[PDB]
Amino acid sequence: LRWITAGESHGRALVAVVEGMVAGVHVTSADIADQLARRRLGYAVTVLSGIRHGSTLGGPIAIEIGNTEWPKWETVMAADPVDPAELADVARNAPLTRPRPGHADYAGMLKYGFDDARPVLERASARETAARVAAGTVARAFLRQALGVEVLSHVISIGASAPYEGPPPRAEDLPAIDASPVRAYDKAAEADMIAQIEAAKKDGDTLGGVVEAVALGLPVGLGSFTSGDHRLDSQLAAAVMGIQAIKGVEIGDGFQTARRRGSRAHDEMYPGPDGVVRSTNRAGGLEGGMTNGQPLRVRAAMKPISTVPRALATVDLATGDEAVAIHQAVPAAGVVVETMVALVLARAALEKFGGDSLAETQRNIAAYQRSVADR
Amino acid sequence: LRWITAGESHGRALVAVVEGMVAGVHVTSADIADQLARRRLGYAVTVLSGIRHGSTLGGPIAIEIGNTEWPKWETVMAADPVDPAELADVARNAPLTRPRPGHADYAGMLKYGFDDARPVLERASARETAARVAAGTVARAFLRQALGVEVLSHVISIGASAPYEGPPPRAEDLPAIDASPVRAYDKAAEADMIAQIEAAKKDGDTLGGVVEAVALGLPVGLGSFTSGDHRLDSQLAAAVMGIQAIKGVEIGDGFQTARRRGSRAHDEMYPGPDGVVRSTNRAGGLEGGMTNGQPLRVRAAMKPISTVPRALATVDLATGDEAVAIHQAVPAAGVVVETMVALVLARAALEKFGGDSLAETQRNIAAYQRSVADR
Amino acid sequence: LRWITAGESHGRALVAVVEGMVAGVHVTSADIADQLARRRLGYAVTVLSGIRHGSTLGGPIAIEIGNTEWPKWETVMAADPVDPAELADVARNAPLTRPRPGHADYAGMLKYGFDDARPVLERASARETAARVAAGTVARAFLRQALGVEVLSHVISIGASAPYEGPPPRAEDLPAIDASPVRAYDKAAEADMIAQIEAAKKDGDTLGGVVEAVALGLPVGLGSFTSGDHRLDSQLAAAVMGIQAIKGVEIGDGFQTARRRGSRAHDEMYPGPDGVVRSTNRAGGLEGGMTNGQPLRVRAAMKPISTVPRALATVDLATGDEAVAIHQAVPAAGVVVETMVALVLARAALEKFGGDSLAETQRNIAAYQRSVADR
Amino acid sequence: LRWITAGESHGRALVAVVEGMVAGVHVTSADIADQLARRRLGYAVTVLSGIRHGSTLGGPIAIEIGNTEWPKWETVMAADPVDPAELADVARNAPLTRPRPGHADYAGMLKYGFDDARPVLERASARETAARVAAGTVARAFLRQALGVEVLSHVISIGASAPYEGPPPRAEDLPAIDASPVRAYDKAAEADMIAQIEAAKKDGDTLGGVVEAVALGLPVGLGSFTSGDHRLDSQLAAAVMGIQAIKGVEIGDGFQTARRRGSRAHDEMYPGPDGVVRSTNRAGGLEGGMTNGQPLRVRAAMKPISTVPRALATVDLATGDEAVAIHQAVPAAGVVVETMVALVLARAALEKFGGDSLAETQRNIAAYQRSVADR
Repeated sequence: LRWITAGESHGRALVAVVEGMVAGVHVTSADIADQLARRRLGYAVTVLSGIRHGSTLGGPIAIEIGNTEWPKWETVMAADPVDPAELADVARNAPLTRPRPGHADYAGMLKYGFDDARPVLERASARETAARVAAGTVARAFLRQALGVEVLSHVISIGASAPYEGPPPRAEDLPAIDASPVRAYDKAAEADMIAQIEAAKKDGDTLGGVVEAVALGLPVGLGSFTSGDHRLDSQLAAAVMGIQAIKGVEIGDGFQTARRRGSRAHDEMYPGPDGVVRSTNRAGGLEGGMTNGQPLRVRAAMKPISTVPRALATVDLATGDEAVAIHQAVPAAGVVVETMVALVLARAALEKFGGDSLAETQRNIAAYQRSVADR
Repeated sequence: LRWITAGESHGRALVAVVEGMVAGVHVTSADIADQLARRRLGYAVTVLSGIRHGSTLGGPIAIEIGNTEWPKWETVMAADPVDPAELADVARNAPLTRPRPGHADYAGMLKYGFDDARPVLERASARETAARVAAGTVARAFLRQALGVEVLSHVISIGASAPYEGPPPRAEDLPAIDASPVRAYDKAAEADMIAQIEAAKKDGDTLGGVVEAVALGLPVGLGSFTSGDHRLDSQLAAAVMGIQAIKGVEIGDGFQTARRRGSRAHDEMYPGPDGVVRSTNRAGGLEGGMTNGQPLRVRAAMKPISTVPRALATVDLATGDEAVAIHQAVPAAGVVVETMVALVLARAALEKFGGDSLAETQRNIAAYQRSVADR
Repeated sequence: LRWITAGESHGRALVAVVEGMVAGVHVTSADIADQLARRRLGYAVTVLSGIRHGSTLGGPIAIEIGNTEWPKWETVMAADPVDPAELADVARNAPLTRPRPGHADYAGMLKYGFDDARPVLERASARETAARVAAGTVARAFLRQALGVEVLSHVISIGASAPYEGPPPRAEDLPAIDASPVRAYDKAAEADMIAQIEAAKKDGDTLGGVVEAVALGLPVGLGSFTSGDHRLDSQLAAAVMGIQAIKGVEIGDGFQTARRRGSRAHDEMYPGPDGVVRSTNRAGGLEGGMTNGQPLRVRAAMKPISTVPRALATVDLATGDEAVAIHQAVPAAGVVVETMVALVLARAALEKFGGDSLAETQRNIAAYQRSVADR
Repeated sequence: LRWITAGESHGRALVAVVEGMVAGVHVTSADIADQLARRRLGYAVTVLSGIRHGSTLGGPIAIEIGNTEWPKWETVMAADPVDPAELADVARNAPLTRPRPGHADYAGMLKYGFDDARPVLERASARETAARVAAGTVARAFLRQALGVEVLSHVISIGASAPYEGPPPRAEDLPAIDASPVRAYDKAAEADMIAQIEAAKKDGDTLGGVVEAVALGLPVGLGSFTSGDHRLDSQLAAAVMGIQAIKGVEIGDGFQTARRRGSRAHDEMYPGPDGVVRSTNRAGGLEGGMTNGQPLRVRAAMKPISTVPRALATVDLATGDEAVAIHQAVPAAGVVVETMVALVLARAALEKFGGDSLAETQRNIAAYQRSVADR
């Protein structure tokens, strides 16, 4: 499994391409739209290729997401050349030479030899995550139909709220979570987070937060211990840290595990009727690079990403003079993290179970499951 | 740049291979040995290929690290078949059927259809990190000679100690850090950590901790904002999360950034004589996926990895009965994290500056630096 | 540099994506259209992302090519589900169960568990090569602007014609070649090929042939001898053999080299004013995996790809009974081979010279060239 | 599946590493030695990791091949620095500044900024193919045990001999082939080739030739039609063209197919008791990028690789003056081609059938085979 996104924030459209998905997975334009809608939660889809009659074909799946604001940008972001005199009269084509702290602006301009930040922010912008969730929808359809696996998210903290550290939600809690204005699972934590936002809004300030993706129903043995790169945690870490504004990733109890003693840090195993059973999940469902059957828990730390008006000092690269950054989402981050987790899980599953069609993959899964049971 | 490790913990030797390194980098067997020694800090090298007269050749560099304990294992871990009757009399060839919680044992056995955990732990074991640091030594020689970049580490916390949150060390502080029994930079933090260890030792328990790699002297613009996978933070996250026992990774102030307001979360920029200058480094030297010139800071959370005697319940997979796990390092984790950081930085540098020889790469670096200055 | 194509032959559109191209390369929708036109030689483009005002941005370039016949196929090749009763009345949705010999039909159906060949031929079809040449246009713009490199093709033989073995064309011969109905460089060879086609047409039969891509102006040292995969010939071979209907690839004099004696097989070197000079090019501009500065010559053998009416016996997979294959281009193959060659050359150039913008890459090229001259 | 080779021709040893091979494949140091012996046909192995008691472990397999001539080279090819005064007295450390035509010498020196060709030829040398066949032995053990697939080779032509175009050999013909001084299958062709060699030897000249690898017993559907890179022919082409001295690759009847009419170019299908049956194999067992069940045939054109004494003019790069190249194998090429074919087939099989152990892979294979039969 591979995935690619393309598109500028104010270009004509975004494109998501996924290659390597088995034929026979049921996914539709509506499913993609539903997931794009979930991305819009918190306080135009065209399938071009790879799917026929709601079922994947096995070839590359290309998904286009149109930008509604395109008529406003079709000259400033035109693909082809445009008379530079006609363009000099266009206010919105003014160059951006004041990099926002915390953004790709400054490093991107220097890296690519740009003197206008526009090409950098157009591509760096988190609007790109919409293309990711289009791709992620294919992965999650596969995960559900092949493995009975569900993926979801909930917000652990926003701003200075007290982190919810109770049990993670199951799939049936998703409607309640999605109806929450902060996509919180816990009512007390919800109230605390809403309060933090209210105070930040009034102060005209911005907040980041912590988000936890949960994947349920995974078989034992996805990922591997054979090298650093094959470890599922390594894979998960790359996929979620690569999301815009993410500054930290944890598996399970993460950094808090590093503060516990070995006697209380791990998940002990006990005899059960249908295999080994654990009573805690501090590992977050990954041990030694592989899924252990427990719920997968991955946490992502998002920094405040909205630029706070007239608060951040910067430099005008055109002049060398002082300036202030001019401005241009935790629950939605949760949704994007779901997507990223889904993509990697799906890739890991195809790696272990192979197959070119869903039925074949399903056969291999069943047979692996039977063999584990016959142990 | 690519790197591969091979070797079982009790096999004849470990092998590290790095491919894609430019010719003309000065690295020697002694340098590799020095770095392997640093890995042994905390409370036989043969270069087979790719280096000639202390200078890289451009082809694959293969580095062998011999296992001193091999004569004890040369039958149990023999490559070739061995009479199963002769082997049944060998005590140390007894099968391991009681997976340690927190380790690859259980998931690995199920994944590969093993009924003895030996093949799993032999490869999963953190002894493998010795092969990594062999490979890492080539990367850091390159980083130093091509970019004047230095990489180091210090321990932030061990067990329940109070995290050192003062300034990171510079390269000249490395001797003092390496002489510390806990590789601490800060004396007060050092004392606190030693205390935590002393109490854990007496209790017969084990500790994890937090470690911070620091890379200094990086040019602006390594990594990219163009997609998730090209983000340097994504790359860093994969490389360090893939290290044994690591459950969390942060860039800069990490999870704490997610608890701050946007007005206080970022690093403001100011005019300077030789380019833009910042007064804080909350970003940890990465913004929007790229190096900004500030010190690179990456943090890794290590779980306690030593199995605590007769404390952890498990299952005997042979019988289905209850059992207890039988047993088989924070400052050293710091050293391994250095290695991983070095490897990715080196890869990112070769990606941007290209070249087949060090001189060529150095030319390209100089010219990129000149162009940035002429802005 | 990476490239991806997506699209079914009768889907709404094709998509080409190229990732890793430096910013600042001048390419336009018109240039892509021109190259798509050349593909149509022999006896609707929308740039969605990655290019602004005729200049590459550095991010992923997505190029859409619309299918004009889409209204006819928008139900049979609909992405979303369609009432199976409404579909059963549609003649053109009849299933294809008689695999054509020489095509992906049979193996594809078995591989993916299809009982209709439609999903296989839709993706396998050489219509996909249109997406390739869209991507190839970006590479060749880069090659021209960064390296002064030109890529072209001419046909060596069609059917049983006598292979033209005279000198390859230069770039100024391209108009004459493109005006030839068989894209021949040599007039005598041209007449012979036209004759072979005329006789085949009259016999109601089909022809394959041999095609030679030529790349001019390459620097010494693209590709490498360090391993099999880094050899440029290896790379070239993969890219052109992967083209539909190609059964053979040669570099330079290819299979004929294997029939010569060592004394007459190679290209001897002689002193020249601006470096070493050769008087023959039997190697086809590659030696030991790298460009030697001579014209690059790559040859591809295309099998007859059009199914000959009622001539080819096959099986009806639905019944197990005998059947005949029902039917569903050498100069155009030449054009596609150009594309493939361009893509790999561009990737190899970016590998050696690095850079994130064209100017930077150009600096590195100049400096490498100066260093070679100062030898 | 991935493979890496490392080693210089006169270094201490060669290393082959293969990663991604399933656990439970029976391969031994003896098997590797046997295959290294076959490579030595025509007119010290240590397994360091990844194999235990003659059975693969699932981790990276590292195989060391010692160089017997090492004591002669241990100063000239020393890894570590050596007094340059002590080295200046060593005759065999004299620099090589006269590139051989047809070799990596000239392009390699320029590419890496070397003024001595020694580092180039040490790595470029076909001695490296010994590391490949070590790796190839693991793949072929897997192919045999998982799929009942056998791989072999025979020589089609050497020098100006008349190409043997009769039927390819089966596995039982391998002893007779390996006993032939030119590894010919056909007695008449054998005599012709021996004659060509005799005449070349007497003339003090060198020969290249054509070689054909044959793989038998493949399932339908390895490789794919979904994109250029997934085509098995593309993969095969890269792997064999990347072999030293190979200038051409064909699948099946290759370039001759391009000279036939469509009515006679392909392999017609007929009804059979256990699936579809063909009476010709012009395709060489690949159609539309995938295996069709027929014998896989791949042909490689090897140029004469031995430098003919005082016959080839070149330049002394030290002076700019004329010079002559000073000197430093078709049946063995056949053996190496076998290896390369085996590696890719094995990778393609693991891609389709997945699995982490041989038993699991075998289950998936059986079930795929059953499903095809139940069609």
